Parts: sequence; C-alpha cells; structure tokens
Amino acid sequence: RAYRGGHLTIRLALGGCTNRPFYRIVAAHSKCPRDGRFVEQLGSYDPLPNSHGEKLVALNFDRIRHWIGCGAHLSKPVEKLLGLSGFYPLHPMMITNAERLRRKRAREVLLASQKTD
Amino acid sequence: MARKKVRPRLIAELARRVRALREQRERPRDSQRYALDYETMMRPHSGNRLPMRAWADVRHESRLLQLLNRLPLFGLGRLVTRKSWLWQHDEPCYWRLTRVRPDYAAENLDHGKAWGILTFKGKTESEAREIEQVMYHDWRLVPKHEEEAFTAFTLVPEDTPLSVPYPPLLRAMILAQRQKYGDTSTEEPMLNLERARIDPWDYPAKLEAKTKT
Amino acid sequence: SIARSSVHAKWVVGKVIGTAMQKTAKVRVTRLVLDPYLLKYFNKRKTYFAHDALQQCTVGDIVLLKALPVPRTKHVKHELAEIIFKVGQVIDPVTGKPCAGTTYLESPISPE
Amino acid sequence: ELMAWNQAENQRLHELRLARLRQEALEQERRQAEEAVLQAREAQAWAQLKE
Amino acid sequence: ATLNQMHRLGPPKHPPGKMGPTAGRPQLKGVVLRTFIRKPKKPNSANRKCCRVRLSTGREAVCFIPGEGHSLQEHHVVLVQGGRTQDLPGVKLTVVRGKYDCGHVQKKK
Amino acid sequence: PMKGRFPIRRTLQYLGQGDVVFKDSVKVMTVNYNTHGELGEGARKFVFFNIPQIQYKNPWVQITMFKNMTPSPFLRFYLDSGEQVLVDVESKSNKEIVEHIRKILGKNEETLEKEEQEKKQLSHPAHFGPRKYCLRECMCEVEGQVPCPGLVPLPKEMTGKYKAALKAT
RNA sequence: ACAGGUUUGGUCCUGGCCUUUCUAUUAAUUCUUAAUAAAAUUACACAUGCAAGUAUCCGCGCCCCGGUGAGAAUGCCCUCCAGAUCUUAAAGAUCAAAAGGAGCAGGUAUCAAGCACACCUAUAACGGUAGCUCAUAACGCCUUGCUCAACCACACCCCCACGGGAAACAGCAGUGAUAAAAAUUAAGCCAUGAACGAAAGUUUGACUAAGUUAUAUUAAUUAGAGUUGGUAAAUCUCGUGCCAGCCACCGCGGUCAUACGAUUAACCCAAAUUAAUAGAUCCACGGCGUAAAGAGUGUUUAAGAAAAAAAAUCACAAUAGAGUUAAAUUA
RNA sequence: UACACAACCAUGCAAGAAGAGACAAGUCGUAACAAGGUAAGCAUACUGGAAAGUGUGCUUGGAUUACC
Ligand SMILES: [Mg+2]
Ligand SMILES: [Mg+2]
Ligand SMILES: [Mg+2]
Ligand SMILES: [Mg+2]
Ligand SMILES: [Mg+2]
Ligand SMILES: [Mg+2]
Ligand SMILES: [Mg+2]
Ligand SMILES: [Mg+2]
Ligand SMILES: [Mg+2]
Ligand SMILES: [Mg+2]
Ligand SMILES: [Mg+2]
Ligand SMILES: [Mg+2]
Ligand SMILES: [Mg+2]
Ligand SMILES: [Mg+2]
Ligand SMILES: [Mg+2]
Ligand SMILES: [Mg+2]
Ligand SMILES: [Mg+2]
Ligand SMILES: [Mg+2]
Ligand SMILES: [Mg+2]
Ligand SMILES: [Mg+2]
Ligand SMILES: [Mg+2]
Ligand SMILES: [Mg+2]
Ligand SMILES: [Mg+2]
Ligand SMILES: [Mg+2]
Ligand SMILES: [Mg+2]
Ligand SMILES: [Mg+2]
Ligand SMILES: [Mg+2]
Ligand SMILES: [Mg+2]
Ligand SMILES: [Mg+2]
Ligand SMILES: [Mg+2]
Ligand SMILES: [Mg+2]
Ligand SMILES: [Mg+2]
Ligand SMILES: [Mg+2]
Ligand SMILES: [Mg+2]
Ligand SMILES: [Mg+2]
Ligand SMILES: [Mg+2]
Ligand SMILES: [Mg+2]
Ligand SMILES: [Mg+2]
Ligand SMILES: [Mg+2]
Ligand SMILES: [Mg+2]
Ligand SMILES: [Mg+2]
Ligand SMILES: [Mg+2]
Ligand SMILES: [Mg+2]
Ligand SMILES: [Mg+2]
Ligand SMILES: [Mg+2]
Ligand SMILES: [Zn+2]
Repeated sequence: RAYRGGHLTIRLALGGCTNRPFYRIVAAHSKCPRDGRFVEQLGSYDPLPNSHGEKLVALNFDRIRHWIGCGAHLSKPVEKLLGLSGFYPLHPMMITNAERLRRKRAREVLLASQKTD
Repeated sequence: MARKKVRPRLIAELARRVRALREQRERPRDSQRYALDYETMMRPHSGNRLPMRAWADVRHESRLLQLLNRLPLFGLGRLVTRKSWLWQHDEPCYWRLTRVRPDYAAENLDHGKAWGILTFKGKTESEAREIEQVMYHDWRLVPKHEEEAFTAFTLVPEDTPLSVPYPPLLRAMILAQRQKYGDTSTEEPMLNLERARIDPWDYPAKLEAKTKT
Repeated sequence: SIARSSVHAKWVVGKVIGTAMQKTAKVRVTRLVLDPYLLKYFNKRKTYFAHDALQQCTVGDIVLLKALPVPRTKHVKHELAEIIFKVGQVIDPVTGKPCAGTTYLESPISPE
Repeated sequence: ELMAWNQAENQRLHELRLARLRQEALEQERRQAEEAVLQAREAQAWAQLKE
Repeated sequence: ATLNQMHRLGPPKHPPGKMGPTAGRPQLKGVVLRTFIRKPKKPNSANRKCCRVRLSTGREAVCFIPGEGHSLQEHHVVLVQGGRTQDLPGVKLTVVRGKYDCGHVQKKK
Repeated sequence: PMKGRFPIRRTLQYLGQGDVVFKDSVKVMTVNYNTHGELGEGARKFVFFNIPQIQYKNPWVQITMFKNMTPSPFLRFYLDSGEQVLVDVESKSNKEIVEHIRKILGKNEETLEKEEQEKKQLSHPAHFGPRKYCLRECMCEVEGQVPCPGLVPLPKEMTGKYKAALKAT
C-alpha cells in the first residue's frame, strides 16, 4: 500500500509454525507488516537443528549485495547471520555477548569450586 | 483513480487552507516553545519531561543565549563551546558566531537562532552553517584573553589503516572469481577505507535545505 | 528524444465516422477480442478522436492515427498520420494505380 | 536486410502479375472480337425488321 | 442459437437461491401467539397441531409442532426451523423440540 | 465445439499451436483481401485459419481486415518506428503466407528460447511461501528438518509451556 | 454424473422437483485426554485496565502495526510517474499520489435516450464552429468488498471536516442492547518486526508462550447418535385404528402397520450423529409441425457471410382510378 | 453574498376496491370431451345469473364413411 515514508530493509519474516519458528529472510519496506508484502525473498533461516544437528541458513548473496548497494538497511539478526556466515564482519554485540558468557562461566566455576569445600 | 462519477470535494481543500493559515498565524513563538520548568523538568508548551541524564546540566549550566544576552554586539566573531565537547573532546571545538537573531518576545532575552562557523576537533569548515541545539544547557563562553590560547591545536596525522582485509567468505569470493578468468595473481585483496570516513555522534548536522544538483 | 505517450495505442488504423468538429476527426478503431467461452474472435469497436490540422479526411476514410506525445484535451490524444484509403478514391499500394473496388480504373499494362 | 528482401519478392511478384495481366488482356481482346461479330448480326436484323 | 447470438447473449448464469420463510437463517426465535389445529389435504386425515407465532424478524407466521403431545400456550418463546410439512398447505416452519418453552417429547408412563 | 464449419479452430490447442510471435516493433497488421477470384484463395484461407493463431500470441497487435477494396490481396504492417511493410499475396498458399511473415517479421527460435528461460528464473526452487508461487510452504515438510507439529507432536522438552514451567520453579 | 425416484390403465418423447457427493454456521442428543488450525451476529452504545515511546534538552515516530467491510460496481491488469524515504558527490533503490487505457469486469433495457456531457486560434483573454455519449447498452435503479505472497475503502456522523451535531474501543481484553450466533477485563518483550538512541539499552494488547471453545484434522486413554417400505444398507412382537402420528420425493395409517409409538434384532457412522440454513456443483455449442419457441408482411441502417461456377422478364384472378351490366331481387 | 428549501423517492400502516390460488361432500344450470346431442376454436362487436349465445371473416387442432 501507499506509505508516507519508510525504507527498504532486509529482515526476517517470522512465517512459520507454533513452537517451531522458520524465518524468511526477505527485503521489504520498513512500514510493511512482518509477514506482509515484500519486494524479493533472499533466503531462509531454520532456527531448529535438524537430524544432523545443523541450523540451515540460506543466503542469496548475489541479491543481498545488490540490495545493499541499492540502499537496503539491515537488522540485528540479519547482521548476526551475515557475521556468522562470514559475508560481513562479526558484530560487536556477538563479541561482547560471547565475552559476557565467558565471564558467567568464569563466575560459575569459582562458585562451584568454593561450594564443594 | 479516474472515474466519471467523482465528486468535487471542496471542504477537504478548504480545510487545507484553513490549517495552513493557522500554522503561520498561531505559530508558537520559540520563547514559550522552549520554556522549561526547572523544578519538574517539564516543558510547559509541549508537555514532555526531560530525560534523566539531562537533569544535572540543566540545573548546573546555562544555554547559549543566556550568556550571549550580556554581550555588546550579541557576540560577533566570538567563540562558544559546549560542556560535552570540553568533556569528551580534548581537542578544541568551538563556534565562531557570524550572526545572531534573538527572539524579541522574550522578557529575559534568553532565546534565539544564530549562525556561525564550526571548527570541530580543529578542522575548520569554510562554509556558513546554522548553529544547532541552541536551547541546550551546555554552552560555555571563553574569555577574551584565551581566544588565542584555546585555539592552539596541533595538527597530528591519523593512524587509521588505509586498507583492511576482507571478511573470509567475501575474500574467497574474489579469490574464486578472479581465478576462473585465468588470473594467476596471488595478491592479497584489500578493502579501501578512504571514502568510509564517518563523523562521530557529537558532530552537529546541518539544518539548511539540501539543494538537489 | 523526450517524447512519450502514456496510452497503449501507439499506432492504430480506423475508419472516419464524423467530421462535424473543426480540425478533429472521429475515428472508429476495431480490434479482435477473444471470447472466453466461445473461443472465437469478435470485432470490438472503439472511438478515437484525432486531430486533422488540414481538415482533409472525409466520412469513410481508412486512416492511421499516431499517439500524440501530449494530449491536447481530455478526449483528443491522437493525430492523423496518413489517409491509408480514401473513400471512393483508392490507390493500389502494390501497383500504384487507382482502383474502383476490384476493377482497375487505369490498367498497369499501359505505361504510356 | 529482411525489408530489402521483401521489396525484392514484391517486385518479382509484380513482374509475374504484369505477365498474367497481359495474357488476360489478350483473352479480353478475343472476347471483344467475338462479341462485336455477334452484335453486328443482332443489330442488322432488328433494323431490317423495323424497316 | 448461432455463435453471434450466443456471444451477444453471453453464457447463462445460474440464478441466486431465493430466500425462504426463515429469511436465510437456520433457526428463528419467536413468541407463540395462538395455538390451534389444522387439517391435512384430501388423501390424508388427521388434526395437526399448529401455532401462529411472531418471529424475531417481526413477521407473523404459522408453524407446526412435531411429536405427540405438547405444552405450548400464548406468550411462549420457541425456536422454529425451516422444516416444511408436506400435508399442511402454507405451513413452512417447524418448532424445534427441546428449547426454551418447547420441551422434548415425554414418554407416556 | 459443434457449431461452425471448422470447429477445431475454436479450441485452445489450435490457438496455441500457432508459432508466430511478432517483434516489439509490430503494432498494426492490415490484411486486405477479396472474396472472389481463384487467386485470393490463399489469403481467404489465411484469414480463415491463421488469423486467430496470430492474434492469440499477439494480443497487443491490432489486426484489421478489409474485404473487396483493392484488386490484389496484400498485408500492411505498421511498426513503431513508422516503417510500413507492404506484403503482396496473389497466388501464395495458406502456409506460404505464414512462413513468409515469420521470415520477414517474427521471432527466431533462439529469441523465443531466452524469453522463457528468463521467465523460468522468476520461480526459485529455494524460496518458500504459498503453493501458487513457491514449492514449499512450511519448512517442516523438508525431510531432514523438524516435523510439522500439526502432524507430528513435538516432544515435551521443547515446548514453551514446559519451558515456562521450568522457569517458574 | 456411471446416475436413480417421480407425470400415466399402460408405452415412448419432452420436461420440472427430489435423492445419492463435499464444505461452513446454528439447534437438538451425546461426550474422555492431548497436539495443530480457527474463533465469524452487529459501521448499535460503552463502565474499567492496558495498547507510543526513545533521548544529555533539540528532534524523530505517534491507523506505522493492528481493526473493520459501512459506502462504492466499486474494480482486475497495464503505461507514465509528481511527491515522500535510505546511502551517496552526482546518480541509484522502496512506497508510489494524481493522469490515464490494449483488454477484462454483478443484476436489470419494465433504466432508451442523457441534457452541454465537444472542437479550433493564440494566449492562458476575447471569439467562432454545433457539437459529445449511447441497443457493441450511454444516462439511471438495486445488491455487493475483492480477481488474495495481496489489493481497495473507512476510522462517531454530516461522501470531505474549516465548521455543526457531540464527547466516539470498526486496537487488546471485557460490558449493555440485539441476534439462531457467547475466547482471558491473563504473562512477558526471551525469539522476530516496528520506533528511538552513537551505544549498552527501553517501549511495544504487534508478536511470542499460554487460558477457554468438539468448529476442523490426527493419535489414542473414549461410546453414543441416526436409520431399517422404494430410491437406499438393514425389523421381531405388541398397542392405536384416516385418531394418535410419520415423510427429502413417491407416499403410509379405517382391525394381522417390516412406513405411527414401544421392545427385540439388524445396518451405517462414530466423539461425534442428525435437523435447518447457506454454499461448491448443476440450464442451451440443446431446440422452434403436433410438447416452449419461425415473431402477420415486405424494404432498409448497423453488422455479418460472398469460401467453385451459373441467373435476370413473359398466357391466366396483383394494385389504383374512370366507364359499363347478364341473371336474381325490389320501390 | 442571492434563491428552492420534503418538492422527488424508499420503508411500514390504512378506511376500502378488485383479482388469483388453495381448501375430501353447498346452490343453480350443463358449456367442453362422442357430428357431447346446435361440430369446436381464433380476432372482434353486442347480449345474457352463469357456464355462454349470436353476427362478420378465418382455421381443422371435425366428419361427409371415399368404383357413392
Ligand atoms: Mg500462529
Ligand atoms: Mg419435515
Ligand atoms: Mg433443550
Ligand atoms: Mg400427464
Ligand atoms: Mg453452538
Ligand atoms: Mg519525544
Ligand atoms: Mg485489513
Ligand atoms: Mg449505489
Ligand atoms: Mg518517483
Ligand atoms: Mg501510480
Ligand atoms: Mg414493471
Ligand atoms: Mg455492503
Ligand atoms: Mg469521515
Ligand atoms: Mg464505534
Ligand atoms: Mg481508535
Ligand atoms: Mg475488543
Ligand atoms: Mg453482552
Ligand atoms: Mg461461533
Ligand atoms: Mg452468553
Ligand atoms: Mg453462553
Ligand atoms: Mg446455550
Ligand atoms: Mg504484560
Ligand atoms: Mg523484539
Ligand atoms: Mg530489544
Ligand atoms: Mg470435530
Ligand atoms: Mg421416524
Ligand atoms: Mg398390530
Ligand atoms: Mg423412511
Ligand atoms: Mg417405527
Ligand atoms: Mg431444455
Ligand atoms: Mg407451439
Ligand atoms: Mg410464417
Ligand atoms: Mg400474433
Ligand atoms: Mg376507390
Ligand atoms: Mg329505393
Ligand atoms: Mg357450443
Ligand atoms: Mg348428433
Ligand atoms: Mg353439452
Ligand atoms: Mg341441447
Ligand atoms: Mg356442441
Ligand atoms: Mg366434438
Ligand atoms: Mg369469441
Ligand atoms: Mg342473442
Ligand atoms: Mg336472433
Ligand atoms: Mg377431433
Ligand atoms: Zn510446520
């Protein structure tokens, strides 16, 4: 529909199943609904691991870099998937979250060590 | 769209003219528009409360026009700085006032709009720009005997690498793209950083209308 | 070369209906439309206003219309390019001789 | 190229048409040579009757 | 009909179903105005229990009370359906057994 | 169908089997033929048979027939550039007109292949969505991934109710 | 449609109605637990709670998501795009208003005429032509969201919203009235989308995870409903006696009722089974002497077929005028 | 600022008028079906409690039984 503003954004459309998510990485308007109209579907992300224990992430890089060079904004999970794939640099939020997880482990090991004695 | 039985809606077009007349006739003056209740931190005009992080700089500092109303020619050619700039940027960042237009409706004369020349981190811009965030309570005035001392800045070169290695997958994309064409060159691909210079969040953005060329 | 027309009918061939308007010809363009049920093509007519700056086309002329780059009015969006067949005065485009229906007015075997 | 080829085929068919029209013209002259001698007989009998 | 006539007339479309006595609704809640007895047509012979009711749409219609024996007086709220009785001419509604004021058929004890 | 002389020419197969695709320049086709004489028999059979086959695959090209106007049958193509392509037909047969028109102004097999090869690109096999545009709707139906809880119930350790019941205690 | 029942003493043909198939709502009877999907009477009026915030002030967003189908035959599809937004030096990309049109597009012609709906000059003023649409359906009337990754329209009403009624849930929950129609006045932003901020981060009745509901499917922890004359699977004994009553059509009941009510038995479905109402499907590429249909006749317009060649015109009561009377009858 | 302003229509009710149809047993005739006892019917006009009768043309959806 006609909008007053908005911008092209590569995001994840949560079109899936109950207790079973499945994201469609699409490039849509920022004023459009999540599962609504889009311009062109890029890829697909399966959050749940399959029988082989792999989270299937599918990226159409040839259209992703085209829309990025045309001016498409990116979301935080999209940049996270690109950083995990290696098409984009690793996100500072992923780096700091891994550091925080390491600090939580470093606190829990000392707590479990001081609990036994 | 275009139909033979469309109706000539005149009220919708009359209300546009009425609202456009009201916008300029009942245009709120900036003196009462930027007013502030220093006890509850609430704007009397709009009705919004200031953020929690701005409560100290309102009660302990002053704004630009509040220290510019006590100047002979409203500070022509004078330099004004900001507390946040003096706190974060060790480099001299000031504003060379070229023209000031205060609001005459104010009873204390502490509001107005001005233009000037911006020198952020020593870099002097040779274009005239309107000064931004005048109603902010962070402006500070530098005396006359320090006008030459505060401007003393050492132009030092930057140490940012001019070329950065590509991400792994994108680098392998070029390593496999140029290989199929018969290019035996094993040179490492680099990513340019010249046109990727970005200004920090403290850099004020222009307010003038951008002209399409 | 910035001269475009938003209409779909870039070039059309039709018959002249009326010439009562000054410097304007009323052309009836007939196309073939498929019947969704009978699967047969039937003749669908359509009225097109054309500008005749010379006022030369009469009722019954098979005329070609070209899309005007800008519509002069809300009804005149075409212009007369060439009168393909004048009523009663037909020139055979293959032999170049005047013909009256099926009979030749001047036989092409007599050059002189 | 295709437009020039079409023009050449049109001119070839035009020459064949001219030859056919000349043959039909001669056949028409033969028909005139039959109808003139029939009408010359049919004319004089009516004039003799009216005389 | 030739092809030109069939193209000029278009393909035949089926007509929409005309609304019956229930105005397209499955059921209708109406108040019983008068309970009486009607007689069937020529071959059959009986005394059918009917009632004139005022439907929720404001229309006053005749319905037929099925089953053997009923306790229905005036000012009784019943639910009628579009069941048409074959023996009674003009009666095209039937009272639903097991509703507000029309209980089920009781067994003779 | 049953009504008509040749009922076969009023079917989707006969209209789809005609391989004549004009170029993007062709706009108008004026066919001028006669209804008498043994010469215009091929043009009359062309108007009777192949005109619907050309008009089916060229819906935007105007086609206009004129009867008993000129002594010689002909075609006249009006292109977008303004060029008028005059075609003479006096003793040509029905098939010769089709092959001559496809030779002068048509689309080659190499031209017709790439258009459908580019149209095929629109439907991507890796995309997901409705059955009208894509091949798969719920990623659950992939043989390796997690089944579709509308078909196979999920285990107890994976449901959000059990997760919020563990988070409660 | 692979069809079947039904017109009559009987047969054939034409011809309508009903049955057999699938789906949705409501009602009745019955009912055990889970998972998934969906929650649908109301454009009638709303108590109460929440649903737009972010931020070193400015600013940016604030029917965007979400809701509804009242109006509009609205519209589907296709060109051109002003304008808005994102990154850049320009240029690019998204939404795309308005202007239109190859074509398509509900019923009704018992809506047949509309009544100014057109054109040229050169300027954005005067003037002159007498036009324009329409049986290929104009102009009217009635009904309706839709062709669905979606699109269109509305936001209390006066089509609009300066102004006037007048204090607005067609946001999430809930409440009155109404109706055959009955989800929680519940928890969170952990995941995604959106808004803000340079950012850690915040908000979000969108959404996520739950609660209720046999509306639908599946698994089993569950067994009741309908029917038993023909169509159409399946009945034994009693009671009534054209009464009570039954039926979708044929029809059954007046003294041995396999058709009513009860019992036995049997058949088909099954946590569902029937009833009602809506649907999907279904009329004519068939016919016109006797069943409905050849319009009382000829000519012409629009429109259509000219697909191979031939022909036009002769006794007798056509018709329109003027004149006359053999038989009979009568003043 | 100067004019028409419920004129025009839609939804219900209506004193009343008229028609059609259904409803197993009424009164008065016997019109049609058999040359239905005057052969039927069409258009039209008049008349009559009623079916109907008659006049002028028309049709056989009637016969004239066929060396009569
Ligand atoms: Mg869901
Ligand atoms: Mg019944
Ligand atoms: Mg009950
Ligand atoms: Mg009968
Ligand atoms: Mg219910
Ligand atoms: Mg704010
Ligand atoms: Mg919506
Ligand atoms: Mg309307
Ligand atoms: Mg644009
Ligand atoms: Mg547009
Ligand atoms: Mg009428
Ligand atoms: Mg509606
Ligand atoms: Mg409004
Ligand atoms: Mg409301
Ligand atoms: Mg609201
Ligand atoms: Mg609500
Ligand atoms: Mg309530
Ligand atoms: Mg419900
Ligand atoms: Mg309730
Ligand atoms: Mg309830
Ligand atoms: Mg209840
Ligand atoms: Mg909450
Ligand atoms: Mg979130
Ligand atoms: Mg967050
Ligand atoms: Mg169920
Ligand atoms: Mg029964
Ligand atoms: Mg018995
Ligand atoms: Mg039965
Ligand atoms: Mg029984
Ligand atoms: Mg029929
Ligand atoms: Mg008949
Ligand atoms: Mg006749
Ligand atoms: Mg008649
Ligand atoms: Mg006379
Ligand atoms: Mg006398
Ligand atoms: Mg009689
Ligand atoms: Mg007799
Ligand atoms: Mg009689
Ligand atoms: Mg008698
Ligand atoms: Mg008689
Ligand atoms: Mg008789
Ligand atoms: Mg009569
Ligand atoms: Mg008489
Ligand atoms: Mg008499
Ligand atoms: Mg007879
Ligand atoms: Zn699934």
